[PDB]
Amino acid sequence: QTVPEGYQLQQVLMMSRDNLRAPLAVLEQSTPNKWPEWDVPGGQLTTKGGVLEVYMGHYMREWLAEQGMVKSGECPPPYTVYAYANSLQRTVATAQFFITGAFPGCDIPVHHQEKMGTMDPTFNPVITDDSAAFSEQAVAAMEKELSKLQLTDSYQLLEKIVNYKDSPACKEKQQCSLVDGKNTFSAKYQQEPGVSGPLKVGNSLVDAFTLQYYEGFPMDQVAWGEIKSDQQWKVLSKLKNGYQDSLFTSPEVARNVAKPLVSYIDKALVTDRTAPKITVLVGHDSNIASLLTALDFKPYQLHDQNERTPIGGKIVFQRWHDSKANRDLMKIEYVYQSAEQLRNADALTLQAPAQRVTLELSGCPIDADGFCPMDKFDSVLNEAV
Amino acid sequence: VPEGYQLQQVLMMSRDNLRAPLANNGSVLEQSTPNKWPEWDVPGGQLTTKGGVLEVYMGHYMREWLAEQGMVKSGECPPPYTVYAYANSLQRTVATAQFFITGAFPGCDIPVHHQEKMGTMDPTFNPVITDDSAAFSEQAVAAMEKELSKLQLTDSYQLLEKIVNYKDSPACKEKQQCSLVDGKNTFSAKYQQEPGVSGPLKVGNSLVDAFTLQYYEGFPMDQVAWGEIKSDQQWKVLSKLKNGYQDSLFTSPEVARNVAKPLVSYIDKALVTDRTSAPKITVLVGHDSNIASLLTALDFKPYQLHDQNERTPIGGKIVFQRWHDSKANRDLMKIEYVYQSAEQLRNADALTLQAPAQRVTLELSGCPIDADGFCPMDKFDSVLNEAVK
Ligand SMILES: [Zn+2]
Repeated sequence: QTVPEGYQLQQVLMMSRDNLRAPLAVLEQSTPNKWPEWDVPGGQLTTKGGVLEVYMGHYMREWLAEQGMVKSGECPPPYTVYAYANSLQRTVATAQFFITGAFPGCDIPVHHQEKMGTMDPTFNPVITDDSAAFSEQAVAAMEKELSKLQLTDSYQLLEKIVNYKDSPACKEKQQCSLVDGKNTFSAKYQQEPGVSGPLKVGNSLVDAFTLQYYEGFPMDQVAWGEIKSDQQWKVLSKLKNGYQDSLFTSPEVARNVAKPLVSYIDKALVTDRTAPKITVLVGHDSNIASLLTALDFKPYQLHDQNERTPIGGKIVFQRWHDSKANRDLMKIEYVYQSAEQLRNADALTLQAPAQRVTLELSGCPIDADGFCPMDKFDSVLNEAV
Repeated sequence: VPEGYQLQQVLMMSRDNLRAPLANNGSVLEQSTPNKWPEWDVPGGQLTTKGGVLEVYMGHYMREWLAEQGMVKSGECPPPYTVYAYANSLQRTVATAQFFITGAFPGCDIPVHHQEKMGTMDPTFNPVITDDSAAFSEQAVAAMEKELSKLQLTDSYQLLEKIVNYKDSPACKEKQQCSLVDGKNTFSAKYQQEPGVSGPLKVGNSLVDAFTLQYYEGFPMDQVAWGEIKSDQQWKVLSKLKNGYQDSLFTSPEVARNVAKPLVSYIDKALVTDRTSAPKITVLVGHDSNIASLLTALDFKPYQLHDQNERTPIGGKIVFQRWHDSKANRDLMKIEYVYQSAEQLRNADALTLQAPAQRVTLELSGCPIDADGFCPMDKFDSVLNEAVK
């Protein structure tokens, strides 16, 4: 929040993911209960998700205006803001809501490749190394990452919540447990790192419950009212976070699958002394997770949030101009909404701000004010490519 | 919807959503009271973020309703030239259109059309007088004075003076006007300008409009008119000024039929056409003046919105619907006012088919409505073609 004297914000790039969506229904076979209905088809952005993106867009507009990047009440000059989303409905819609919330009444288009419904290679977290050595090390890293996690209590709580014993996947079986199930990881070329087993089942169930919570469903219709404490949410979130960490937090997988994004960021921020002053990239949680590991971010902890890359969350890269020393500096923040802010659709203003956490690259150590030298930042980006 | 009816074309007449009041130093709002107006997150005259959110909810509801009637396939973007969005070239109207379109068709490439000169009025949405004859100006002012004479606003003026502390206001400290009950109103009906009024009518309308917008924005109750509005009857008494302001300016048939002539002309062209590659869904975003003049020009029957103290509310939209009777091979017209209640506006409630927006079936005097809210298409175009003439 503190800006040293003489510092002028010059450039900003935001790495974002799709907002609150309808789950793509594992969900039916894992429970006898009836899942509550959604207003939108599965995989599409919900109206609440668009509203949450609008609020975040307005806050980002207020913050940018406070730092002199754009003038509040006037549309920025043409080509000042560049919005780029993956060619999926939820990513394009997320970008549209954010841009309209940030610059209502301006003519700022959301760029995307023509083939809608297909992944854009820039946002496609697929493996591009076809060598056998890569796949062996990648799978080993995923299993090593999963080995650190203790998910037995999470599986037990999930089985109790969904009544797993009476589910279609359990009939004809005397004992039916996800605790003893085996997880098999995959690291195939031109495909995303995946996993089969109880990890995927638990991730899908807890993700569905998380989306129900943020959507604003009555509490008795969120996991059928079975989640009764914050600790239970924390125990269940281990499954979602463990799924994400195993697949995209291993450094071997992350440096390969996130290569197009790091290349785009290095091109758009470092070797871009030309022009886009505000860049908004709308991808997926996988892109953010792999990017965080690829750039060797230090570990961080979000407040009032049990996810690592939650909806509405954005990684804001900020190039600042130190006027006294005539040098550029880099400051990176995670600007996100708390669980309460998401569920309640709280308005975000400078007085009632979104949550902010200063991030740090292992290669770009931050000072007491969260800034690090721009040359070390470009060095890290060039070493990652 | 009777069996065999297929919705073929839809035009929605809308206004700008919740905006920030213009309360600078020289403003009517500042001069009318000594109290401090609560500050807004947006510059004056700009659309508020909550207002955009309200349009988003209304946009999603309209998408759900349109899908329910088979106009568009839910979750899929309509063909390119299917949706045409056209707004007045102002920030609040264009932003309102952008929020509605994104809420209705998230992820589609549907642009909001507007003339290039932003900050200036679009002739289609500009309710200015296009008749330069003096006789027209004479009759226009006479009709406005006659319409206002019918209204009883004494209790409204007194309550407003008490609420705003008008006696200690700048408009009385330095301008020598100090009462809204005894104040004089002067109407204007000049060529190439909007019908206007000066006096307590304009002051009261601006003050009550600010209080209503404060309510919809979600300000704490003590910051809505400084906490002085304490009952729904007081809201009704204050709303009398706003309704009287709108009626005096735009309920004269001559003035309304003239200032709204470009808008009625567009609606008649965009609705009666069954042409190839024509837009099936039209969204026109103007101002409450446009809706008021349109209501009088087409000779709408009186209507009552419920759970709403306004006649042309912020979120409300007039949805013209051309339906095709497949059994009888005839076209029919059904007009509805789709709006949000005051609670829905203030609370920013989501609008779904399960929890819908408010709907009221409207009726044209020249197109009598049947038991199902439909009227024949030929009578509707007849009314429209006579109004454009
Ligand atoms: Zn570089």
